[PDB]
Amino acid sequence: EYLEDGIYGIFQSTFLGASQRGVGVAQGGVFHTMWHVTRGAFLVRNGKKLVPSWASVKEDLVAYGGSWKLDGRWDGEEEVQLIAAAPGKNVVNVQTKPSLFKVKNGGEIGAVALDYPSGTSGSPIVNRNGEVIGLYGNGILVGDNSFVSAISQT
Amino acid sequence: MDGLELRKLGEVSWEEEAEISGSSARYDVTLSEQGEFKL
Repeated sequence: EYLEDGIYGIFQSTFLGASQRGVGVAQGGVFHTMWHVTRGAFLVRNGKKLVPSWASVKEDLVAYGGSWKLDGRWDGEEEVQLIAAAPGKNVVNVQTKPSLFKVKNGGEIGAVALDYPSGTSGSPIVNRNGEVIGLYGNGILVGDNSFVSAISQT
Repeated sequence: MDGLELRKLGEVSWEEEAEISGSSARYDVTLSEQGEFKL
């Protein structure tokens, strides 16, 4: 009834089967994932139905079953780690020196240059202490067409 | 087939031996109100 803390995969069921559409993180009784992964669709856990409790389209984040409980924030110089729950692949941790997105008429936010499939969207990015700094899956394509994601946090 | 189902695949942690990859660079981008990022 309380979702065990950890990384969960989002699975959608079609007439062609089950596919991992994305991932989220459970912490403190609430499920956190990227808004574009679910767009507010409800989840099910062992017959327990979860509905979105908060969402922000511009941050591309949505939470289920309570308020946003991920408190980690990037310091600006720590090496970061991406736990990548790619569809059909074993969970792997990848560490990187972060990139940066300078938004016009705004502020700085960190970014990670690691290219992972759709369905890895919502994977956690964490600092050396193991607290969650942001989620993965919202970013840009650069000149070589690789994907670069932002460390999406509230 | 009306909603999405959750499956646990692992737990959030920092692995000390984790493989390092990626490249560090600075990009200035625009952000729309719909959460879209563009260069």
